[PDB]
Amino acid sequence: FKFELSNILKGARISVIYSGGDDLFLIGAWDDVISKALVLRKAFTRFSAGKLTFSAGIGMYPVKYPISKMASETGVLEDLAKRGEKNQVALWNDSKVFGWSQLEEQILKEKMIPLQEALTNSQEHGKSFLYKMLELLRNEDQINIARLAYLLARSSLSEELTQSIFAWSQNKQQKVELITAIEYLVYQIRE
Amino acid sequence: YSEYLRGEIDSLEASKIAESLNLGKASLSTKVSLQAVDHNGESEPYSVGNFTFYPESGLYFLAKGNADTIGQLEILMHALQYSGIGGKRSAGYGQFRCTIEDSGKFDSLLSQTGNIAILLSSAMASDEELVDCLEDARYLLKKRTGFVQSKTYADQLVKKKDFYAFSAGSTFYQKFNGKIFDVSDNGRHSVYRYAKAFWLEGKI
Amino acid sequence: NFARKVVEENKRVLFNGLTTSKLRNLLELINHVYTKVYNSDDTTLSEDVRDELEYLKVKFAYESGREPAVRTFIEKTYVDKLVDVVLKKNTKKIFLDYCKYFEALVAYAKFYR
Amino acid sequence: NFARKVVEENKRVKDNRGRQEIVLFNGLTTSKLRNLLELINHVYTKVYNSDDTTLSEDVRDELEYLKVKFAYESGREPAVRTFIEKTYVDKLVDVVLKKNTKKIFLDYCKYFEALVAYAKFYR
Amino acid sequence: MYSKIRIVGKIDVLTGLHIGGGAIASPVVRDPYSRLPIIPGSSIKGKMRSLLAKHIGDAPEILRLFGSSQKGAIQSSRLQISDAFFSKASQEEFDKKDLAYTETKFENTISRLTAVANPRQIERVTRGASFDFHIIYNVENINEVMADFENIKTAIHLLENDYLGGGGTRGNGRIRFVIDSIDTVVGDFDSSNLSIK
Amino acid sequence: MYSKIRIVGKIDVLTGLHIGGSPVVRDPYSRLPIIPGSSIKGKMRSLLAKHIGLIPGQKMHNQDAPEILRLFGSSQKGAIQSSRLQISDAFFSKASQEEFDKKDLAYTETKFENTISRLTAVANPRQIERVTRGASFDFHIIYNVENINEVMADFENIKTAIHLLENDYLGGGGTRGNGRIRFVIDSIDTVVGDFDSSNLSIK
Amino acid sequence: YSKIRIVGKIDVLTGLHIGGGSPVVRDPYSRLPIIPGSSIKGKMRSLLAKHIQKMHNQDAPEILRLFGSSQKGAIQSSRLQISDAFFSKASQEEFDLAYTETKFENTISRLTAVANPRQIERVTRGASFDFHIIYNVENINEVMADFENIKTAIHLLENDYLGGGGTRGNGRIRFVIDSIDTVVGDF
RNA sequence: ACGAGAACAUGCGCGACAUUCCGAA
Ligand SMILES: [Mg+2]
Repeated sequence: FKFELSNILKGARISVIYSGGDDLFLIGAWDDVISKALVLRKAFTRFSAGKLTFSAGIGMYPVKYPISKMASETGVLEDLAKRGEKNQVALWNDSKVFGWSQLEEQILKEKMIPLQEALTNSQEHGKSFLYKMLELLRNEDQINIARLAYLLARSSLSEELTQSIFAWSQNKQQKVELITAIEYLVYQIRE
Repeated sequence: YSEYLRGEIDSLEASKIAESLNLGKASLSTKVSLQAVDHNGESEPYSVGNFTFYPESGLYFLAKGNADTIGQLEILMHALQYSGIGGKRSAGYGQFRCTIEDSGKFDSLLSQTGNIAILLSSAMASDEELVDCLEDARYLLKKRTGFVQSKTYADQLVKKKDFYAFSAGSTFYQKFNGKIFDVSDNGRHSVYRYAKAFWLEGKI
Repeated sequence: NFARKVVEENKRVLFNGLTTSKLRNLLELINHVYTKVYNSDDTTLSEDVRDELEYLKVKFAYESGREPAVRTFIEKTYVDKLVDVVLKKNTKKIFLDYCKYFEALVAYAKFYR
Repeated sequence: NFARKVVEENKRVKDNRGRQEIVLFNGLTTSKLRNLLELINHVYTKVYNSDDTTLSEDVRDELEYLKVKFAYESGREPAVRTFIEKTYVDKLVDVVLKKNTKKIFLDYCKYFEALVAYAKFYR
Repeated sequence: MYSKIRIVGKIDVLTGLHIGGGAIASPVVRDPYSRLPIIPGSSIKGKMRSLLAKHIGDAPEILRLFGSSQKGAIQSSRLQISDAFFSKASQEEFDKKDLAYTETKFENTISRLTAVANPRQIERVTRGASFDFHIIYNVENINEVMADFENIKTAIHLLENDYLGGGGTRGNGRIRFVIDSIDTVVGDFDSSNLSIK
Repeated sequence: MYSKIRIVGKIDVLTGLHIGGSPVVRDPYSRLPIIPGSSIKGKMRSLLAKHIGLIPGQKMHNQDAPEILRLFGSSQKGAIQSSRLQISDAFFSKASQEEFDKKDLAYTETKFENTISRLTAVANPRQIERVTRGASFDFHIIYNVENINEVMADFENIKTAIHLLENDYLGGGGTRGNGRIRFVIDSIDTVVGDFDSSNLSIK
Repeated sequence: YSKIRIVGKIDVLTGLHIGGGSPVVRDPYSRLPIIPGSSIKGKMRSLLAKHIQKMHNQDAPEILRLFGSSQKGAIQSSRLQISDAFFSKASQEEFDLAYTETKFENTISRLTAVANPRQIERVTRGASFDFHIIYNVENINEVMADFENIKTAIHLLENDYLGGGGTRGNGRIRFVIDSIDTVVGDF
């Protein structure tokens, strides 16, 4: 905790408020924070030989946000992650408590990367189209699934990608991952 | 409750109880102040931390006293529904409706006798009772602070004297009767801090 | 759903070569009648709306006669029989359900293209 | 509309030299009916332009010419005569003249369009 | 002795209302639990205070109405304006017609130099919506009730001719007040003669 | 003593009006075509700025003439000027709705265009939604009387803006024959205050 | 910045045909045929560009100056605004004779000589449309030259057709200018 | 005599710029 964290977090916009005992408090750029949280999980799995697991809470706040509120809400997220198997990471709210491999692979390496690569070609980066996808995904109507299918048809992107997105939205526990990936991409392309 | 006092609540049961509370959602509303804009200035945002209750959730409490005190509290609560409790009452917070009734479910517990006493309110005893009521006690000191909300206490708004009170849930083997302390510092009127003890007896 | 099943069954070219340009007239008539119903606040379809639905049915027949792809679309999707059902029940909810069914049909047809 | 049964009765199937023609009558050619169809087209375009709730006198004169053309077409081919007999177009033009209203004329035009549309669909 | 008058009613959204506050471009403020659009009581209080300050012109009457923290003359706020929540009748009406509670408005900004339109998305509350508003007037002095209520009437008139949130100079936030009831809930004061709007 | 002047009236469409939202903007509640007040305010401000005079190398709307900043508002730090003109959304009028229900119009039309390449001469087709010519919209404007002495002059400016808008379009591609409109003012009355607005006019 | 209005008449010498999605373009409100301003603007722009590229936004500088340009970094406002030409009320009263007539073309093939008849709806000759054009004075000095170009375009449009198949006798028109006045400004 | 009292998430901002429903008989 007191030595290896500096080596792990190398080359990231991150300040370590504390690191000792078994707890850890980091504040930085949100994308850097999530990437280094995944890297820390991997390095901790390597260090403890798989015998020890840790849970995490990641909050995203504006600058000038109350620091006490930041700490309290991130602690609430962490305590949310410490439930049941308690080997989880909470992301930005109580409805995004994922597993570590689920967040790294099933959310970022599987859903966010293909969509980001496809939407980089778009002139507007797909901000409005991603907003429409979020609007359609939040609702839970079958006719709205039809609207989502029409939007994917009119997206003018890879057909296999539209099929994958439609399947992901159809499946529960994969629609939450899809929504998280869409929101992460929206945050990445913004001002 | 009693099962917890007898030690028959497991750690998993404690976690289930903790997650079974369905009070509500705490949020932070960001507001702005445009008063400086009209004076060639800038807007000043601020934050108000609110808590909204679920449709059938709320806050209850127990009142003890004679018939006259109970009736006066009925009128006071009826007016307090529209006065509001908490922070920005005049800015759209703290409005509620209250119902006052009997409590058989709580009279079953308040008639219970035991070897330990549990505080149901933030209380503290005078020195004479504090001499003998603190043995084998398990408590939690809370620092009661704040500004005096009054239009006649002084010219400008000032804080009241720092107070320290035992928390709710503190267990004592001696039941102390608290009082209403004065946290006023040479003001026009005496600012009161209620620290009387509402007790719940139990078996450990 | 049913629209997904029928569009998948007719997918190979969809509905023997159906496109949105073939359907555009029926879509325009359907959304015009839909907006006229939407503006009104009544549980029952009015008389002029009933006559407009009869006109929509005859337009369905005319488009089926004109094009083979439109004809097989109408035959497979039961849209004319659904219009008859809406006329028989004369309920705004049933008409809105039929409009949603048609919209889902068009959306899925565009999706599998 | 109720033109479905009329067109169903008026619909027949022809076969010759291994070729199966789905035509209601032998003489029910699209142009032969289309002459009167375009006469009614002129009539109802004039009605649309006028935008009056009553059937105009000039529309009434073109309509009388329409009845003359109906008799002309009945004389021209027995198939058109039998179609007109089955559909009773003469009774509809008579009611259109008598009640003398735009809505009745529009309903009759829609019914006749329904007849021709069902005929085309059954082909 | 001490009186409190309850003024309940409806705020009808004449034009799309945007009060700032998943990922949505310029989202509106919402109830944390029901995720329903709301009109914060602070917004209404501040807008009416600004309109009344423009009308009268802080002035003493503004201090009586909306309270003051000024040193020496600490005034209690006579008006407690609660948050306006999405009406239940409007909720049922919007559940019918399959209409969402909030709409997305697309706007341009044409540059004065390159003549290039920058797009921008905002969120508004749909024009058919209504909000249940609840106000408590505290009678700290009985002699100023008429003056306070005529000031409230002037503020409500100005607000009905003004907007309530967002950019209303570009056709947003127009609202109308319908006063369902004005009844004295606390005390003996007779509010039958009193009226707002 | 605050004064608000209420100018109500009709915007009568002369050529098909297309304000994008190629569909047009519609009020979600009534599903009728709408004219956003942002469009009207922006077009009026742009026309008035061009007519009065545009500073060379101008980049922000806050660098407009003092009259434009006085009327349509400025957001420059320190010199924050509140906009006197509040242009509301123009909703599809009920009279036009009744007139369109007769003769069975759909409140809207689809116009078919094509783009012909200079070399290949290939006409790529397209469709744009427009508001029918006979349609009318209820326009509502609120003028905030902040300075008395600058009321009349300000109204003159507004009049000029209207005189530029009647000779211009309102949305979509009006250089190709869209968005042409006419303003007919039903009333100009002092809705709030004691101001005398009888002599004021913008057309 | 002055707005000059050109108001006049376009009288068709042959069958005017604009192929609205063979029907002709009609105003939904009045059910009368109209000449879209987009058609006129495109015809004048094409003829003037021919008299004077893949992107269609390159053209020649006078073309972008007059009819507008969406060039990246060189967005030029269009000084010419061509509005929809609506059927004249005087011509409508003169016809009150259908406004539009159908023309039949056999379209015989070459090798097999098999006719494939078709019908095209075209406005009858002698019909008139009131046309309205707006010119914005962006620069005072160039206006003369701009109007010169405009005149040339008009001449070309009088020698050419407008909409439909003009190589077979469609779309021929004539321009009668009524007045050219500075409606807005002091020009 | 309620960590309380005062505090508008608000000011500026056109969904707009170029586009022949055209070649063919
Ligand atoms: Mg720890």
